[PDB]
Amino acid sequence: GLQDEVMNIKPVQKQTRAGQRTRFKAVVVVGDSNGHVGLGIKTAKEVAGAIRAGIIIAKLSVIPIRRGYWGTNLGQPHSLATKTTGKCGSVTVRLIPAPRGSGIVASPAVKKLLQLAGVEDVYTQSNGKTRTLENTLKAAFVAIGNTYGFLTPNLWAEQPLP
RNA sequence: UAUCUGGUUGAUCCUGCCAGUAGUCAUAUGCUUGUCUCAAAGUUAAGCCAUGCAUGUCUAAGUAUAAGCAAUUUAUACAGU
Repeated sequence: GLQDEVMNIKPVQKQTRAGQRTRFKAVVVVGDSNGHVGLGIKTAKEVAGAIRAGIIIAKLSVIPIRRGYWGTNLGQPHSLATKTTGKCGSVTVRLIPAPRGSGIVASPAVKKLLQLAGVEDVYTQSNGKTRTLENTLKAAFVAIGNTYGFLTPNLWAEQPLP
């Protein structure tokens, strides 16, 4: 089921005549919890506009992930596949699958990517600068997925000819 | 298996130093001061030290205080070898 969960805003000050106006740069993470996530950021005048702008554009940039059973475990049960590192600016996000019962251990940016992907038991690490709007979230989205980042290892054999 | 924030700007992103968040100490100081168990308690002048105490024990190593000889002390059923 599609869950919209809001991360944060910054109040973006623009200098204009007589005084400043505001604009809001909103971050909303979409996900299914079965095995899809969604990245969306856009701006607007008000907070009420910016949230809706981040909601809709996240449903374009939908990423499948290999988690869960189809029949047999084609995705890893309640965890990520392998480990993946990924840079995006002066920012790195690193990942590791955990055993079951651990729960979702992560930074508050990457946490709502993982739980809305359905990924329960993981440890998650960032290093360096953490710039939450842009860099860590972009880095985590290119690290977590199937189209980006992870491969399972079944699809690795399916793609060549046996 | 490792999550950073604030301060150089009109604003932004880097570089970079500083300040703060944590855990710890034979502890010390301000303040308040109600208990217990366990553990610890001169880091400075290996500086100068009063007084009392920290090193003794055996008579089971011997003559063997009879036979013979001064004085004093202790023990007993009687000898007290």
